[PDB]
Amino acid sequence: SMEQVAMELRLTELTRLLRSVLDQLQDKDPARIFAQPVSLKEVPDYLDHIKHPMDFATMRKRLEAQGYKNLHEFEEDFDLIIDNCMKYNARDTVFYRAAVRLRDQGGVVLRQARREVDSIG
Repeated sequence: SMEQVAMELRLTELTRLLRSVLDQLQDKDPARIFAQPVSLKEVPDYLDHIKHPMDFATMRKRLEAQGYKNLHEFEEDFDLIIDNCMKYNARDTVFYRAAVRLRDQGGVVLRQARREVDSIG
């Protein structure tokens, strides 16, 4: 149906915007602390601590299968990256502080992305 097609065109355009939102968020992580999943080989206890791991590569996989239906879903995954890190790592660590900075800076990008997704529909 043409209705199905138009919905698919909207999903695709959301996907394009989210790809750019993701590149912008990831630039706020020059150290690449959040680029890849936490290794279970190097933090064998990780899953006893953190129930839903998230990282930018996993987000990128989901994005390229057009797996985000809306901005809310994508923000949930970004927030897990931050929130997971701030729970697992202590306040005085380079990791925790990289999460604080990503959150603060990412907040700017997401404030406008939310307007663009509303605005462009």
